[PDB]
Amino acid sequence: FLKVKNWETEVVLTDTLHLKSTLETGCTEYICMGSIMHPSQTKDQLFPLAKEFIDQYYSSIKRFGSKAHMERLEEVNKEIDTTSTYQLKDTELIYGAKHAWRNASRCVGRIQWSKLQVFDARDCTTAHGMFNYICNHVKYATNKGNLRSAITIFPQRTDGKHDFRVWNSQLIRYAGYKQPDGSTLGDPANVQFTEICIQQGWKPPRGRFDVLPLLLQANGNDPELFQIPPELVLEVPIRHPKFEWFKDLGLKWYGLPAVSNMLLEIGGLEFSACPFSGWYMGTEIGVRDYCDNSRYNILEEVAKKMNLDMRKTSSLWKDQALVEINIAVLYSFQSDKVTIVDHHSATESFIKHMENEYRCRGGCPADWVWIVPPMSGSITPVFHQEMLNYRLTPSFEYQPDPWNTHVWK
Amino acid sequence: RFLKVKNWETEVVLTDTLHLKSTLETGCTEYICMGSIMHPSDVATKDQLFPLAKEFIDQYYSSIKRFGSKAHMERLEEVNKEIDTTSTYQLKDTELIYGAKHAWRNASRCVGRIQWSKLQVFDARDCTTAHGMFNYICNHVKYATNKGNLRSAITIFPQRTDGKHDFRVWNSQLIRYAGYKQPDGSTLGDPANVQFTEICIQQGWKPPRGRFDVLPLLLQANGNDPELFQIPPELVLEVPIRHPKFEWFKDLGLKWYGLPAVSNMLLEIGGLEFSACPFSGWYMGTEIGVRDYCDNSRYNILEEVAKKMNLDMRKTSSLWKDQALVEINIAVLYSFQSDKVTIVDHHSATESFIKHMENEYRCRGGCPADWVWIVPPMSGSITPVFHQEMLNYRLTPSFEYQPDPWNTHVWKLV
Ligand code: HEM
Ligand code: HEM
Ligand SMILES: Cc1cc(N)nc(COc2cc(CCN3CCC(F)CC3)cc(F)c2F)c1
Ligand SMILES: Cc1cc(N)nc(COc2cc(CCN3CCC(F)CC3)cc(F)c2F)c1
Ligand SMILES: C[C@H](O)[C@H](O)[C@H]1CNc2nc(N)[nH]c(=O)c2N1
Ligand SMILES: C[C@H](O)[C@H](O)[C@H]1CNc2nc(N)[nH]c(=O)c2N1
Ligand SMILES: [Zn+2]
Repeated sequence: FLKVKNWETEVVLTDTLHLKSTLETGCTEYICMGSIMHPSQTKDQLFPLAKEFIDQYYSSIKRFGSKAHMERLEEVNKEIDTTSTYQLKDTELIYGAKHAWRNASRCVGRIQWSKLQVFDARDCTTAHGMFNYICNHVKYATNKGNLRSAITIFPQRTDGKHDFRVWNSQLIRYAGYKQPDGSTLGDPANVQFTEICIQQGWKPPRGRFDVLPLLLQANGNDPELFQIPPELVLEVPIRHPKFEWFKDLGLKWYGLPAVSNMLLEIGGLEFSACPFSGWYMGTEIGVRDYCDNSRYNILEEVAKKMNLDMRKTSSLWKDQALVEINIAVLYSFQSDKVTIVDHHSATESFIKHMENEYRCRGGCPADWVWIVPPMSGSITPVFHQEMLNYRLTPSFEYQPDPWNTHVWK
Repeated sequence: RFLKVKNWETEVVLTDTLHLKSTLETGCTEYICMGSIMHPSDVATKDQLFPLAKEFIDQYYSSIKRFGSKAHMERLEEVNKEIDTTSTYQLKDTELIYGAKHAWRNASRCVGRIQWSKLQVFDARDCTTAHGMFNYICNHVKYATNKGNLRSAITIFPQRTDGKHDFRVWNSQLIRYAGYKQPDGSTLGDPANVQFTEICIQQGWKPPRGRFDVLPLLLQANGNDPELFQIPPELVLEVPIRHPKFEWFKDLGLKWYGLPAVSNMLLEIGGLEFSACPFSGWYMGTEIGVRDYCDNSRYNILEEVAKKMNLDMRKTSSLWKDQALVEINIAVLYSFQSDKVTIVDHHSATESFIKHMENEYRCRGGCPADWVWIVPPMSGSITPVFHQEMLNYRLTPSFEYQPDPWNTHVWKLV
């Protein structure tokens, strides 16, 4: 029983959902870690986590206690006694993936949480199979431009030495090349991964927007390279609806944001390979990818073309050029009928999602630090929205980058 | 135990040991974070005050490289007898200056704390009446304003005693504009201040009923009914907002006061509560151009600005709001600079806060900071603080929120 207030509306929501959290958020009563990106770090161990999810699943359909429930427990309980684990019924698999997304406190997009396509890839055994499932995921999810949310779930962690992992952080990312002069070409955030792919035999075309290969690890084996068919990689070239010099900037971005490095936790099961894809919020590309200094850093480039007074910072030349960039992104995706959402709509829809969640569910964990868009913050409704943040399962956790943890054969 | 924060833009990692000294609660639990809650949550006894006083005194003497000295020991025994015989005690002036400066230094929600040690402290603890308060504040204002070359300052009034004799500035900030609800539901002036404007009008304030009326001060000395005073207009520095490019922007008739001066907060030093402690600095541009002008519960001018910018306001995705926001904040920054009124843009101010924070880690072992507030409310991630992990914890001496006096004051006359 905890209240959260919206200061712009004076609307007030009561939160009971948080009482059903059990994972430490990293904060204590003495020190908040709300801006820390990574705050926290057998039989009588896995069955509790399994028992809880199944209990939770049958509650979402009122079969709480019914003989299937009581039997599912014993079925799961004895699978652990022999096979040291258990497998999720298809329904449970789809419920858990939709509910890791429902519980993603950092995701502004969760108004769509129940509209999730779940591709079960738990029979997969090789990287070539991993490539096939992902190729199908990307095609389905891209859908000619009318994007659809989707997750593909590979076999669960079995012993750690047989993890399925997508080594790319995202299914679709541009390469990053260290330069002779010491600078960088392409996406700098990816230089390390690009160098891994080159070391692994990828032939870099050494351009600004080179689509990285899929680096796929199945059953703990060494990873393997695959080039996604380019006809599956929808890209949008960035032009501006006013500045006709903007296309001259040579900018483009891919259309499909697809997170492949996170871990999906259902009932004590760890799916170390579970790429999930949505559609972009415009700011992600226009603010973070294009303007972050550690990224494509086009701010200075745009202002030069914009005539702005880059003398002093109080001219706000960065802010002005920033807005124009994000106009050009939103307008380029919509000109190509590729799904995209601006931060105004997306935050507005998230306010409504919060209302919905407090009403039907009694709460909705949200990370204000991540929900508020990286530009124009206070002119969006989530800025004025108090948010409780807490960790419900099923969930997407982070996990160590595989190369830091993989013994090569 | 240490604690690491990383800057994700520069990969610099800092180590926080200073959190170990925090005491009051963040509001968070081990299972829930309240980091974005604005206010998570009669007077102390002898048995409470002793360890609070000894703690602050230990820290003051540890600050002046005099920990354990006889001055320190004598002071502790002096402070102890006072609490034992008077149930409270009185800060020396050095201790008040130190206490005020370190309450600003400990203010996690404040991005300007690089300036924390250049703070003019006005000891107003000899004040007994509201007229006396008005005189101390007038002096504060004139001093801080300095004909535009603003100087940080705090005026500190008698500490709380039993809780029934509090000093209070009912004004939330010393200089703010009146707001008037109209019969038709529209609001004239600043909508934020409409409840407070009514309170003044009830107390006898005759309101100009304009868009930019300076509210009277409403000053409460020693638990008594509060009393109204007009700040002398010559003492209220105001800036006409104009745009360097848009020659029509002056036609919006926007203006704002130069001195931001918070006066509803409670300054806590050594367990002593200074319920009236107006402090003042200089503005960051976004505070006026983003929150004051563009918040929808505020002056709410984006529409009208976009109109005259000929912006496609049909769909949000045109980013007409974002476009007009930048131009407003260009106008505010350009206007204060044109009249040589101290103001700081959000880039400069955040770049400086990163320097402060890093310096604070080196010399002090940490710097409690509230990311939700530190990040400017526009262009968040193109400012270095957005990529900067921060630890929030409450160090004392501290600035604290306190109940609005009109929700707690039992009136007296007729
Ligand atoms: C459909 C439209 C969607 C939109 C507009 C959207 C938007 C966003 C944005 C803007 C972020 C933060 C951006 C960043 O920091 O990189 C985020 C985070 C996240 N989203 Fe969504 N999302 C969408 C769909 C999905 C889907 C389909 C899932 C599937 C589970 C999902 C789960 C998550 C998770 C787990 C995070 C946190 C990622 C992290 O910690 O880095 N979202 N979302
Ligand atoms: C010297 C220049 C200063 C600058 C540029 C500055 C900037 C800011 C800004 C932008 C905020 C956010 C408040 C809001 O959004 O309403 C803030 C908060 C705050 N500042 Fe500073 N400030 C300055 C001086 C001071 C001084 C002199 C003190 C006290 C001695 C102080 C104590 C605080 C406190 C306690 C808060 C929290 C306000 C609250 O919680 O409502 N600041 N500051
Ligand atoms: C499901 C979904 C929908 C949506 N609309 N967006 C996303 C997020 O996808 C991405 C995020 C990033 C930034 C990652 N950033 C850097 C530090 C760490 F790597 C984590 C934070 C780059 C990128 F290329 C992306 F595709 C996911
Ligand atoms: C010393 C100092 C320096 C500085 N640069 N800024 C400040 C902050 O002072 C102010 C803040 C506001 C907004 C109040 N804000 C709104 C949400 C709720 F009402 C909580 C409070 C209006 C105003 F007129 C101010 F002066 C103080
Ligand atoms: C709900 C949220 O805490 C609230 O809108 C906060 C967010 N961050 C802020 N940051 C600053 N500087 N000033 C504010 O008033 C706020 N408001
Ligand atoms: C330090 C800070 O926690 C970090 O930079 C966060 C802030 N908020 C964010 N919000 C979003 N949406 N995405 C991010 O990557 C981040 N980064
Ligand atoms: Zn917290």
